[PDB]
Amino acid sequence: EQAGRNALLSDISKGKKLKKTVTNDRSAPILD
Amino acid sequence: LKIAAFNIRTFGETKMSNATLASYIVRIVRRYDIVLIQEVRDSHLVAVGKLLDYLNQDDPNTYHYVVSEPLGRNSYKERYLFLFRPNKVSVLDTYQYDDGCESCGNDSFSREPAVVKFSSHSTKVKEFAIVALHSAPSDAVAEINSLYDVYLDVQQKWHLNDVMLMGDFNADCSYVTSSQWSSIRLRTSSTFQWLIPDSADTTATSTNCAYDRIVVAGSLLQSSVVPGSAAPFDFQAAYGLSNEMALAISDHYPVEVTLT
Amino acid sequence: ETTALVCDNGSGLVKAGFAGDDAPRAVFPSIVGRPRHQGVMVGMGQKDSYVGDEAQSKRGILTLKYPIEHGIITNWDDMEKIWHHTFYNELRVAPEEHPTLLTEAPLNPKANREKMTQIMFETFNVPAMYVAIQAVLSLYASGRTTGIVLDSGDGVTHNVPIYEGYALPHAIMRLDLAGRDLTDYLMKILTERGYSFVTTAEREIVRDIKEKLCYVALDFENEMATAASSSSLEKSYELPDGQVITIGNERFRCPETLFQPSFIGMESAGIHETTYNSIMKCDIDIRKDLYANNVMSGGTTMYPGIADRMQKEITALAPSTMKIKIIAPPERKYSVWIGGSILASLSTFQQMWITKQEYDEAGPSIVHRKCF
Ligand SMILES: *[C@@H]1O[C@H](CO)[C@@H](O[C@@H]2O[C@H](CO)[C@@H](O[C@@H]3O[C@H](CO)[C@@H](O)[C@H](O)[C@@H]3O)[C@H](O)[C@H]2NC(C)=O)[C@H](O)[C@H]1NC(C)=O
Ligand SMILES: Nc1ncnc2c1ncn2[C@@H]1O[C@H](COP(=O)(O)OP(=O)(O)OP(=O)(O)O)[C@@H](O)[C@H]1O
Ligand SMILES: [Ca+2]
Ligand SMILES: [Ca+2]
Ligand SMILES: [Mg+2]
Repeated sequence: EQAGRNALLSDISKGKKLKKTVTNDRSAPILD
Repeated sequence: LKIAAFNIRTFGETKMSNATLASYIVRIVRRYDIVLIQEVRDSHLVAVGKLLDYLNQDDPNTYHYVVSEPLGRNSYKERYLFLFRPNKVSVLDTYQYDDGCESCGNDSFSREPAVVKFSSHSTKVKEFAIVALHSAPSDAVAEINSLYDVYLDVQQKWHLNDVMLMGDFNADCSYVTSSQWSSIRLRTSSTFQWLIPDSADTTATSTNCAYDRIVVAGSLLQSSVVPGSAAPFDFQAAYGLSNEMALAISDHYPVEVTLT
Repeated sequence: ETTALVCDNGSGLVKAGFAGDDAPRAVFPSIVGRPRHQGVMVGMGQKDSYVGDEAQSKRGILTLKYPIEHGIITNWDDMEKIWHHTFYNELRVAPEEHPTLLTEAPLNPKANREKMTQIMFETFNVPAMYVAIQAVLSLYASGRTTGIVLDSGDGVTHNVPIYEGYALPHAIMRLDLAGRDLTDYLMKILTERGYSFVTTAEREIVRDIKEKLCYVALDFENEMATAASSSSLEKSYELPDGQVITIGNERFRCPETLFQPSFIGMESAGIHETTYNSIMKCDIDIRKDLYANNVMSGGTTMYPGIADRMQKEITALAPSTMKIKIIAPPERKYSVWIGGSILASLSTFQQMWITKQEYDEAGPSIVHRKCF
């Protein structure tokens, strides 16, 4: 129910630029 | 102390899932206080796990292990596996030959040698190393010759002269011709004594090849070898196998030696 | 500058990194292994346990445990090992100096949310933490606050209606079928045509074929007809050893399971039908907005064609004239994480963290009021 929730929801609507990040993805199958 | 080196053709999940063949592999391993298994094609270590499951199903400390990552110049890869009885010896340290720099071990070897330092209380040698090598058949002369450099590396890192170099060296037939022995420092230097001779047949196949070897350096270690104990172990004769069954186990015999 | 952490715990994969970033720094298996035997890797010292990518690749000499089943945490000692590996090894950071956002499955039991909080504060000693519902975060990532998420991962698939930022518990649907079942079913149908996949590597290969060659037919029965009368849908796939196998209708029969769970003996409604049933359990007013805002997230929505198929399926179900829109963003494998990174780096959020100070006073059950 918190204070400043609407402003939060408004900011989620506006969207946000996020920063370039190289993922260390270790989910790929190991194929032999 | 019974020590052995054994190229088990494509040792992997399929092979160890086969109760019969597992059976024979276990019996064979059980002969030894230390055994080097080569040609481990076991991407997630499942086959290594099964074998150990069998070796330890009674006493959980019958055998301990040293295992390498998958190794190979290209996309075809193998592991080295050391199995050893902790009651008979102890592993003090281990490393992978790297030639001083990350990918630099691949400069001499397709499968950069694993090196194990053991402690042994029941033998004249109290400490020795074992260097494992399964050479690339087409570069066998250079790789066996490069082993001389591995020995220098060991000497420098562990200040230790007692070193056993062993495994499927591919050291014979069309891959090492007799005239090429004069160019392998490992053979021409008096520091090394060659226990499996050129005359030995170490293949389970039609060929007559001393492919698998055991070389020892250091007076102490040398003087600990039981005279005449080094031989290939023909498991087809030993277990009364048809040849078909022998070949389904491996196309090599273990080569073994005994220290005292 | 004090940066917040974002950690999305899943049945198959942990996704972890820093708020403010466009993607996780780390994705690894949600797994913990203890060695079944005594020994070392060459060059290494002896280890009591492995986590993540290392556990997966050494599984054969280990005993594995998956602390997260169907999205819910069931094993705490092991979850603890995973979060530790996450901070210290993967993200290389000290927990005691980062706020941390954690995610939970929908319908997560309260006691669960509390134990999560308690560990964060009393074990890892974080300065502040928060817990958000996954479906909701991936809604957020798509820039919206009302709508309906279809989240399909490795063990579990949910439909989560969201209104003004709040999930609607009463209308949530859970379907117990996801990536793993899909992998198994491909393995089953590849075998049915004579191929063999029994090694660990060989099972891993099936997953690879799934992730690279599978798709959803816009019309399953027409696709069956085409494959029955032309090679136009055949696809070569090359194994490690370099020999080649062909994959025909298995490419789209595999994922069709999502729409027809009977393909694997289940009696469920398919994801199109559960999506529609969920919207229809909702307030009459909010339904237009749910239909126009159907967001898809999770690894199991990565199938080429899936959005189009959903589009068509929903239109056939819904009122003749309802505006329908499926949002299937290309980064959707990691939408949950991404929405977490947005939420936790927003200015207007910096007041909503639960602090160490608040937890000390109120206790673990403060996580209900403060994580509205
Ligand atoms: C485990 O490994 C062994 C060794 O390869 C396998 O045994 C071999 O494979 C089959 C056994 O069914 C044999 O081939 C057969 O030959 C007989 C000849 O009488 C024939 O009747 C069959 O139609 C078939 O072609 C082979 O001879 C046999 N033994 C060898 C090669 O020494 C075994 O099958 C493997 N798998 C297990 C036991 O699960
Ligand atoms: N391109 C792709 N196509 C189809 N499936 C994929 C693709 N990439 C990943 N997957 C599947 O997604 C699953 C993992 O998805 P995800 O990481 O979204 O779920 P999770 O968070 O681990 O588990 P859950 O959400 O069920 O608790 C795996 O089964 C994987 O094979
Ligand atoms: Ca022979
Ligand atoms: Ca998930
Ligand atoms: Mg000879």
